[PDB]
Amino acid sequence: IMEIKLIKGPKGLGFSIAGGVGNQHIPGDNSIYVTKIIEGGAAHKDGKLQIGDKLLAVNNVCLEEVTHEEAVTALKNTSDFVYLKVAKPT
Amino acid sequence: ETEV
Repeated sequence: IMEIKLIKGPKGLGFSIAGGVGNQHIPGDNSIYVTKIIEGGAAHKDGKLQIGDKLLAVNNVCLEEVTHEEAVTALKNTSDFVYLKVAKPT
Repeated sequence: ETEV
């Protein structure tokens, strides 16, 4: 479980998600999952966000049991400052 | 799947 404070840039936040209610990235599991950390991007520069991490929440917006479009909205309707709640698998 |  982690906190990631980030600054979105030219290429966005610099990573790609999957999952959510009705679009299960793993069977019987609607979590949002980071699937691709973009080379030389804000997250890749920050270095915390790893592949297979679970976005629990984005600033104030909780991504637990949300639709994919709901998740992507939340990650796309955000200023240059974004806080992230993630869960690092173990 | 979706880039942000």
